[PDB]
Amino acid sequence: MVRFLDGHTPAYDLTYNDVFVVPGRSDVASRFDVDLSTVDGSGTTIPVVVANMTAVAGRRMAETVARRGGIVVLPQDLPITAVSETVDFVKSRDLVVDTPVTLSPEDSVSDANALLHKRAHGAAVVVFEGRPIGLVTEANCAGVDRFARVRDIALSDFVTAPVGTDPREVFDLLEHAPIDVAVMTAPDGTLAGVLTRTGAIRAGIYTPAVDAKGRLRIAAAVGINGDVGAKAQALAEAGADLLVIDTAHGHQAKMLDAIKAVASLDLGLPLVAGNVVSAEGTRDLIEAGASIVKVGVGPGAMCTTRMMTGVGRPQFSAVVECAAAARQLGGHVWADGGVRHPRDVALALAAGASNVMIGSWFAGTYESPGDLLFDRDDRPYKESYGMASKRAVASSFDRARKGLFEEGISTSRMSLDPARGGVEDLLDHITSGVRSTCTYVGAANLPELHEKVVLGVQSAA
Amino acid sequence: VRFLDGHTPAYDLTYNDVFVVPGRSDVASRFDVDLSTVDGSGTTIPVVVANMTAVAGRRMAETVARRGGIVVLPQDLPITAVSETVDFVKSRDLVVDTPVTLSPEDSVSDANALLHKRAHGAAVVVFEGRPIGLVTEANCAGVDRFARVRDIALSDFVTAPVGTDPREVFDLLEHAPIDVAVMTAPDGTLAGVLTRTGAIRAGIYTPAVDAKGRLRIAAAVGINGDVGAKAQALAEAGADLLVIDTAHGHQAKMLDAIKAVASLDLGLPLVAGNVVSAEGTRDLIEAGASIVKVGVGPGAMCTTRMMTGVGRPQFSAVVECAAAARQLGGHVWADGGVRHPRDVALALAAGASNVMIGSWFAGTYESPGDLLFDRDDRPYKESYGMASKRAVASSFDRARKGLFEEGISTSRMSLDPARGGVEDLLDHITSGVRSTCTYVGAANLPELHEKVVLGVQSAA
Amino acid sequence: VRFLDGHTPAYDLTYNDVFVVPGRSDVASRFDVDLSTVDGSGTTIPVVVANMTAVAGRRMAETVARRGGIVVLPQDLPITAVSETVDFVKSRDLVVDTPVTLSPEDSVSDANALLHKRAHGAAVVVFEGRPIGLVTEANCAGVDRFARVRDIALSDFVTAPVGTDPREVFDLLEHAPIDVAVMTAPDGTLAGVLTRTGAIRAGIYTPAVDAKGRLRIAAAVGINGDVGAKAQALAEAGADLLVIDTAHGHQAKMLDAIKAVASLDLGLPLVAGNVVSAEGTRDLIEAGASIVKVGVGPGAMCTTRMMTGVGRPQFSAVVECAAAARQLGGHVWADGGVRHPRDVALALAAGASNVMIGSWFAGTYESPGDLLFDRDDRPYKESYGMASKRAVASSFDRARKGLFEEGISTSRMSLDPARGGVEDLLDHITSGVRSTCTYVGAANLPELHEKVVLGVQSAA
Ligand SMILES: Nc1ncnc2c1ncn2[C@@H]1O[C@H](COP(=O)(O)OP(=O)(O)OP(=O)(O)O)[C@@H](O)[C@H]1O
Ligand SMILES: Nc1ncnc2c1ncn2[C@@H]1O[C@H](COP(=O)(O)OP(=O)(O)OP(=O)(O)O)[C@@H](O)[C@H]1O
Ligand SMILES: Nc1ncnc2c1ncn2[C@@H]1O[C@H](COP(=O)(O)OP(=O)(O)OP(=O)(O)O)[C@@H](O)[C@H]1O
Ligand SMILES: O=c1[nH]cnc2c1ncn2[C@@H]1O[C@H](COP(=O)(O)O)[C@@H](O)[C@H]1O
Ligand SMILES: O=c1[nH]cnc2c1ncn2[C@@H]1O[C@H](COP(=O)(O)O)[C@@H](O)[C@H]1O
Ligand SMILES: O=c1[nH]cnc2c1ncn2[C@@H]1O[C@H](COP(=O)(O)O)[C@@H](O)[C@H]1O
Repeated sequence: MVRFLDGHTPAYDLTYNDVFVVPGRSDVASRFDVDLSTVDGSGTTIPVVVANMTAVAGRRMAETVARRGGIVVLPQDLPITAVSETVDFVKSRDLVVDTPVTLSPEDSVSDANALLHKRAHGAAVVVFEGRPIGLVTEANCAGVDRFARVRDIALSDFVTAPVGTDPREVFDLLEHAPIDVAVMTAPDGTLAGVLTRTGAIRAGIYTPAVDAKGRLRIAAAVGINGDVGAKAQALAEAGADLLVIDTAHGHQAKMLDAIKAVASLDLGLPLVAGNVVSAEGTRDLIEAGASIVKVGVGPGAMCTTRMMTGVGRPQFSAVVECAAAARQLGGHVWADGGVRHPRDVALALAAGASNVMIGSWFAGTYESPGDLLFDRDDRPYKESYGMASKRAVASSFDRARKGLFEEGISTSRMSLDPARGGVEDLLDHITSGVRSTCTYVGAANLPELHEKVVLGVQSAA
Repeated sequence: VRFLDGHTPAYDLTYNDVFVVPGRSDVASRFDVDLSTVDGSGTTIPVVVANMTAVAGRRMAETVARRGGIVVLPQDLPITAVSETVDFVKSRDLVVDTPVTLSPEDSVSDANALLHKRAHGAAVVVFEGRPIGLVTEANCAGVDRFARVRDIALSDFVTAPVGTDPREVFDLLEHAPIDVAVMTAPDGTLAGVLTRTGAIRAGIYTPAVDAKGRLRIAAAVGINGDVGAKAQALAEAGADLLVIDTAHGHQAKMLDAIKAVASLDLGLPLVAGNVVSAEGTRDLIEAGASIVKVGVGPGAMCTTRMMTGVGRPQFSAVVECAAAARQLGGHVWADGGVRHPRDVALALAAGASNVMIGSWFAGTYESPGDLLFDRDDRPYKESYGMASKRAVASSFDRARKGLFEEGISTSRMSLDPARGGVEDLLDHITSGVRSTCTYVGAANLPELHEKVVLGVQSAA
Repeated sequence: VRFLDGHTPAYDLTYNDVFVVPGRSDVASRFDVDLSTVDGSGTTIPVVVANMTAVAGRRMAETVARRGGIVVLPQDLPITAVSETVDFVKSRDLVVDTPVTLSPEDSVSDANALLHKRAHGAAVVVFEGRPIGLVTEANCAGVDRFARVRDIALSDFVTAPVGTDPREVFDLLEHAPIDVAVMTAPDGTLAGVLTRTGAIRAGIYTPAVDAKGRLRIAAAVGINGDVGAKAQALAEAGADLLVIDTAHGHQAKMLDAIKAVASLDLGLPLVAGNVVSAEGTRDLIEAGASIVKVGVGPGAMCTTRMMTGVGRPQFSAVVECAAAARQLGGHVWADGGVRHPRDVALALAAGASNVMIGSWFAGTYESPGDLLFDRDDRPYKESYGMASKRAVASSFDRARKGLFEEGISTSRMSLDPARGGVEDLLDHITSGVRSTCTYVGAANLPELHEKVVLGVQSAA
């Protein structure tokens, strides 16, 4: 339960910008003595959930984040065949070794240059008949005819190791390698994946989020139109480890009905529903059958929902109120929206959320589905965009009529960090910060963070 | 500390949030104010230079101590470098400054680069330890940059025996083309320089000195490793004050470190930090600190706050911690976020006994970094943080732990084209604080904290 | 030279006015061309570095001579520095290069600055003459700039004994993370470094060497004072070639100086300049010069032309003077305005035996000036003129003569973010000139001038 400094009782509600954490007496010396695992049934080992947005939640993101202990929620209305293919891909991945970009010897240098940035490894693996035969780097593509063949620029010499080799050993094998990529082989010699020095280190820091079969975790979202029960059962059968019942205004009869319909199917999976920003909405969603309530409605005062409707709530106050209500009912809260810095993750957790959902921030990474773009200053970025009517309740004349008022798709430019270009660099950034918040507070884990935290309010100074 | 009636905000206060209400005053002159501190640091003005490699070099330590401040050498400075730095500072004259020196065989290019390590506007050419000429920036212009210093140096300059009264040196320089007097030892060797402004400052600032009359200096130590052994070595090297420094001072490892150092009975004032709470202040004092350094993420948009959400608005932090320390007979240093003389005055009004300044003083001639110039040819220097040297701590194992460590962030600190030296900043700071006391009716720093009335203002 | 029929313009020609027409060629490969010169300079490529303090330092002299050029030390360099420079250059290895070296106790800040004095991308850390590590620019990033080199140096690096076949060293570096081989003397002390590109260049460029197999170097003298005594001392210090240099070469004081030096019978090639006319070329050769340096105000907008109206378009100047020198068995150096490989090729087509290059080579790592960065953070260095060191020459009287002296003009020469080393410029120049020869059908430089057909183009 949060405590505020004496007298810090503002006549207004609080954003992540309004509050600070006061250090407390601590005997948690090292960041690594903190346990970042969550307690809400999601199965995450770090408190990061990737938002059910097409701009962010693709198969590369789902593999990469779950390996480091987060979970990705697939966007609602992804066709069920594509759900199954995505789940099968993620759940066939190695828990340590990553999936590289692969090239044919007959690919063009131009196509190789474009594909390289789909992963953060800095190299693609040339394969012939399933066997790795070389590496292609960005440097190998410079100053050559963009329609030359990959065969003519690929490097035949690279570090290789059998899949299952200790990450400690792979790390040392790469110490004096020119290219910081080890090509991992299956017993027959075919490609099993890659491991970089930083990937080797991360294996010893992050615990993979895994299902009961030991395969990487993945979640899936459903909107509240149509046959919500049938959609949810299909997602469960496709292999989702967690269902998110998602709508813009969660505190409404159609959402309550949808939760009861999914809960009555007894699918055996944690059920998230949202979004609300009130204790009353939180209670009603839990009593309908959800165990996790997703919290966040127009948290940004200048963002589209607030400027169209006036409707929203400052997110820190929303999470504090909803998490306390959920805690009294045996449930949990996900803080959804507005996260742009590790501070926001730490404050949402201090406020009592069990997990933090991140959307547009993660669009600005190699692993998000969108294409890598470059602005006027040649700086890298990717476009985030909203789910719009896929989060809303719903003749050719009649089609245009209902379509006239629906929300447009807003687009934002999310710059890639030249130093944190991969999502795993953001995860290092986020969890380094949260681990530090825990040491300042005196907390050895996330329950203790929320139990011990002291907060204050600051002015616009 | 007294606020205007009703000024009880539902939030904590930064330096930007508050103002001092003038009071009835009989303190007419700025110079009637006593700026000396009462915390055992020995400073005669309330300025301490932060233990940061970007700021706390030997030129800074000499220059600030002569004007009554003290410089804290950065933690993990190797002990031989500590001894060499202390021996340099403690061999400096109390009035006469150390100039840039040049060999006749140095190049004009090197002379030009070295001139800006001090604020004197002239380097002294020396031969066999004795002054033979002056080099100015104007002497370097329009000359082949690989010409020798001997071919641009001025052989005519004001000289006087070291020990000459600063008033008389001031007058000797009144009609000199170059505002630099070259001071000599009895054997003719260079003893230092004195400018007309340096001579005036000798009459305004009392040097901060040890019991032997030598310039004061302090040294910091982090809480990893053998803190007692490190502190004992710093004491034997001659530090006048020890600073036990860590990002999160309110933790067991810091309490243990204070007790270990205190048990060695080194005979020096012990500073420990950083905290921002009354409880943290009490705990550091009870472990053995006499002075508590206060400041944790005071800037809402700076790295610590944006990484962790952790911190506290610095005026409120200093108010609460100073009051806690004073009940126990201790003191607090206000550490962080100082950018204007107002911040120094407000820290003291809040009850701090001393104010620690870091990045602001990086933008001076005397800081250790190189003088740089931006797109508009304006001078600046980079300040950067101490990072993991303030944090608690196989090649795989090393890279594992190194992954999460705080990176070194850098900021550009512009030099004032009129306050380019740190002593100009000290003039600016102490002129302002003296005026704050005259407005409050205070004749010294205890009276400033006792008599001040403060108010809160809006974002207007 | 032959010009296309009717190409007889009513004006003189710059390097921008002319083009070379391809001829029937059986010179297939650029590597079949012999770029060695025939003027007694001993260069194996037609490049001479100008006698300018902005360019002609010891690192440049070593680096260019190893690739077959020669550097002319600036006039009025003190004879003790001449001797030190000559001794440095003539003790260099003909294949292995001199690296930047560092002490383990140097700062990261100093290491970063020194790295750019060579093009190797790495400095060698030395303790007691022995190499113990390599420092790269990447090693310096993200660490405290006052950390010690010891804490960032890489202890793993490729090493081979001096005398190892360059082709073997090239192979040894194929999978090395750092493209630098540390070459050792028999006792294991540092002898130098070799990179993969340095290994390749050893198979392309023949070092310019004296009869004892040591790298060649030249030295310049102005025409004031005791020219014969100065020339004698330069020869005694070991210069392989002397340059008698003045702004207006066609004058009595220059003729006297050439005769004075010629009469000493020093046994060295003797360059004198500068002139732009057939009459001046004949007079300098008759006075005793073997090589005439050609070039006076070749740029219509540069300082000499804008101050006096005096000069001559350089391509016409070279054509006229080279033809005149050939009638007397002499040679011509094309001095001034070279900015592209085209200019070198056109100078040689015009009949020059060698091409002297100044400010272009200031924008390299190996030039003596410091590496600078412009408003866009792009690397550059400043070239500047020798000014009154090329001119004929009470403190009142000194100021009277000084009032009219030429000021030093300064210009920014940007480094190529790739071709930052002077050897990269030599690759650019000699690749171009070799191509010119293949287009002309010439197997060597005399054939280039004998076979070339030129044309004139308009301003379009
Ligand atoms: N059939 C589909 N209908 C609608 N959206 C889809 C469909 N298939 C995939 N998507 C969406 O396209 C985006 C990219 O999905 P995914 O990463 O699975 O594609 P991919 O082509 O396999 O990826 P990659 O770019 O790595 O080749 C996601 O937003 C996903 O939800
Ligand atoms: N051996 C060392 N290891 C690490 N840091 C050092 C060492 N010696 C000095 N420093 C740091 O380098 C910076 C400059 O130190 P200092 O001014 O004493 O050096 P200096 O070279 O003698 O000075 P100057 O700038 O006048 O030439 C300071 O941050 C200091 O702490
Ligand atoms: N004593 C001197 N007087 C005048 N000019 C000099 C003197 N010594 C060197 N120079 C000039 O200084 C410049 C640099 O010379 P040189 O390269 O020999 O110096 P260095 O200090 O050994 O170089 P570096 O350390 O940068 O490699 C050249 O223009 C050279 O002519
Ligand atoms: O089109 C949209 N409009 C408004 N909110 C949206 C839209 N699409 C997604 N959202 C919400 O915004 C969250 C992501 O917020 P972000 O992390 O600040 O980008 C999602 O998890 C949804 O709750
Ligand atoms: O790397 C760092 N991160 C955060 N705080 C730092 C760092 N280095 C120094 N500090 C603190 O910042 C103070 C200086 O603050 P400044 O005067 O605002 O620059 C120091 O005295 C330390 O308390
Ligand atoms: O100060 C100067 N003014 C004019 N010409 C100069 C000066 N210094 C050197 N020079 C000449 O300019 C040549 C170099 O020309 P650059 O290669 O175009 O820079 C030298 O070799 C000299 O002939």
